[PDB]
Amino acid sequence: YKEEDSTVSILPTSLPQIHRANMLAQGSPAASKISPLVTTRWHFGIRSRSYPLDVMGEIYIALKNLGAEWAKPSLWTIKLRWKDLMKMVIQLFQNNYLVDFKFDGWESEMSTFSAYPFLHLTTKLIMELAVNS
Amino acid sequence: SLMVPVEIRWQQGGSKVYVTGSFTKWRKMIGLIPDSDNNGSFHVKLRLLPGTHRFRFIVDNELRVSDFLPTATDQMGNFVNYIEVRQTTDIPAVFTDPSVMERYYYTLDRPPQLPPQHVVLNHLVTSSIKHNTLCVASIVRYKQKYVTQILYTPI
Amino acid sequence: SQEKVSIEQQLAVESIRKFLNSKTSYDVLPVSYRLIVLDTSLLVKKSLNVLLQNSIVSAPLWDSKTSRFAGLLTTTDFINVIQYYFSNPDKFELVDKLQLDGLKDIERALGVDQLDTASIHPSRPLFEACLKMLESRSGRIPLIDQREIVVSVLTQYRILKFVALNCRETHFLKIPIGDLNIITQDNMKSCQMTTPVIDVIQMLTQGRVSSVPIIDENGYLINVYEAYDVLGLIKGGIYNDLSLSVGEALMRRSDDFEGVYTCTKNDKLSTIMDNIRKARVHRFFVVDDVGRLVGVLTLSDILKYILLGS
Repeated sequence: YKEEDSTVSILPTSLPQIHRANMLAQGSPAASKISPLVTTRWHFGIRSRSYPLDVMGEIYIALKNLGAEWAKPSLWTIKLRWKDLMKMVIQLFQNNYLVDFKFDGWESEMSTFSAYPFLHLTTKLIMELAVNS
Repeated sequence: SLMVPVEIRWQQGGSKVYVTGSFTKWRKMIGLIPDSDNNGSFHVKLRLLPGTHRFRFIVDNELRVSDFLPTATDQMGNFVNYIEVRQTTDIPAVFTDPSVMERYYYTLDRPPQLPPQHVVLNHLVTSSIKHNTLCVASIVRYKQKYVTQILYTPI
Repeated sequence: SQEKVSIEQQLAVESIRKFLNSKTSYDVLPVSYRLIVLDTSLLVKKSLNVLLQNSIVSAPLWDSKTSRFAGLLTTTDFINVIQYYFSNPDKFELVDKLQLDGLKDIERALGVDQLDTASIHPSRPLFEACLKMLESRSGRIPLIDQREIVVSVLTQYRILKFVALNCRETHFLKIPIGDLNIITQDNMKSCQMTTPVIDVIQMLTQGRVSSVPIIDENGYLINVYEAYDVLGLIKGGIYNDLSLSVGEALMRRSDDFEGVYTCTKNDKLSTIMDNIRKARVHRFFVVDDVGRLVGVLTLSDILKYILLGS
């Protein structure tokens, strides 16, 4: 604590405990029952400790049903187009695996302008997976 | 040992100029030498580590932030200068038909490595579904600064 | 000498103005920060969780049906809800299942609907951002760049905290605050500890103010009920505590609450700015010599003084 000719300060009767104490000393039935109020882990893409085929499959499954479309492969990379058409790219990584979702443009920075749209469709795609499994 | 050469400059007056910032823990200045040619300007060559470095100048004992340099606030609110230092609808059967899958495992028991991975993101960052709601986010760039956009959506 | 202090203050002030006219909101943002946006479909009581959970008091809303910024979720939003269910009981389900989309519905319904959602581009000068905020009593403005996108939300507090931390000229604002006609006086509702919370909450709405001081029979300032206290009052769906007295309600306040700040007519903006830098202050209740409520000094009042003068 340090302050000179100042006259700015914290009103002592507003400190939680003190006011709590005074409320109790006044003896209000409700007061004795009232308690003070009390109170992430970001991860890259999506993790899954299951076979990379059953993962890759459910992704395509969930997709087709959401209206999305993908390119002809020949792999663990999906180059999709969703809908202007939004481009997106899915990658599988290595057991234990991670699925990466990356925004990739539009058709029919710009990335920045398409921050929510992207996150929205990726949200829908996750919930679709969830229900399936 | 791979620190990239960066040059910091000052052009707004003074006789004695110094720099300090994150790359010094803000506890030690590095002097800036006068511009052999241009007068009123100083500079200095340092080899910072890759990434973002925050800094300010000490011009004749006064603390200053260059107006001709990118500026930003700290978490607290400390105004500073900074510089970023750099380096078909048909599901393929192999994922559906079990017959084509058992053939996979046959040739297999007879995906790529997740690369170590700011300037290298615009992907998807997810978190553990806490309540009836889902937490999703993506790192976006706006001019020379970065925003982590987090979207909260009800399942 | 007064006049020497006056000249030192007017200079210091013009300087701060020259600062705010030269930098953009963009210039003042961190090199890397985070924005929390909430889907319009999200459940209002559920959005109350996310706010407290991430220790934030507002968040921009995004309408997925229209792929657009839907406005700012703040505290007034929740207060409206409280007055609704209060004057319309037996409609709990309409409140318990209410979404952010329906928020505008209730507001524009029973009760005056604040249909205004300011915004400004990130490249406009910071001084211009403070002016737009000086309208919206929210004292916060979202930086929007079209296609639309929210770069960040700017608060009066972050600004005042930026000046006090980076503008030495704050040390030179020694004119006693009473000499600066900035203190808000008459027309400020107050209440007593025994006063029912809904009536206080009601006062919050009406007078369109963020906090209501609590005094005693005489006029001694005992504590204060802030619109903010409303969130914790209904954490994950509450209506019980809606029958308590302010006094009892205030007991839900967290053990980490910093407390109410006061000062006097003789305090200086130098000192005030000093305290804004050291803590999350949002107002200074002006008490007299013995501690009787005289007025209030808002961040708005202060910000308004620094830009347009007394």
